[PDB]
Amino acid sequence: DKSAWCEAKNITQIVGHSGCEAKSIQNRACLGQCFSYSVPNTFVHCDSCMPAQSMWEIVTLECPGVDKLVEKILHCSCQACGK
Amino acid sequence: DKSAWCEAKNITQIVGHSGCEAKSIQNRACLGQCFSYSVPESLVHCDSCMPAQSMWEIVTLECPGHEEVPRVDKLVEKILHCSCQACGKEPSHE
Ligand SMILES: *[C@@H]1O[C@H](CO)[C@@H](O)[C@H](O)[C@H]1NC(C)=O
Ligand SMILES: *[C@@H]1O[C@H](CO)[C@@H](O)[C@H](O)[C@H]1NC(C)=O
Repeated sequence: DKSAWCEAKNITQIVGHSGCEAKSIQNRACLGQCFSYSVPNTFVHCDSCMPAQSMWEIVTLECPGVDKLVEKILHCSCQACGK
Repeated sequence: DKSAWCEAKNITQIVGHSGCEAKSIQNRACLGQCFSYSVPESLVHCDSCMPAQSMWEIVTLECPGHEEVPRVDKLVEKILHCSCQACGKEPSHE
């Protein structure tokens, strides 16, 4: 047997990067191994590990002491590679 | 075990057409678990197990049915090799 796994991995991202001072925040990244298969015909399925739940959060930078929008990934799951 | 794998599996498919005699051929199907990952949208990395090399082959069926159109041709895709590749890339591989 082989199982499909998709997980939200803890990361630190650094927003940067304009003429202001960068900040580090805690986030998640999706990482996984979903099933895909391709069966031939005569004249097909793709899943990938992507955000299942996320939210937008504002991060304010000091210059040197602007706002930046960041995506907070909460959960991940195997979904159709379509969109 | 924590590795991405893409398997070209031997199959037998059956090619047919009404009023004709079916044929079985040997083909391969791709099956796998490629890595995908997403960072916070911008850098999406999507791989899937898809044909790396394929070809079109004609298969002729006999239709002992009929004197005009005693036989018929069908086009089939032969999958030769499979591999983890960037998603959305077209299956057909030549
Ligand atoms: C990962 O970070 C999240 C912050 O949302 C925290 O709740 C969780 O305890 C952490 N777990 C691990 C394994 O890093
Ligand atoms: C499976 O059939 C394919 C036909 O493309 C052939 O290349 C391969 O040698 C065969 N392998 C086995 C184990 O029968």
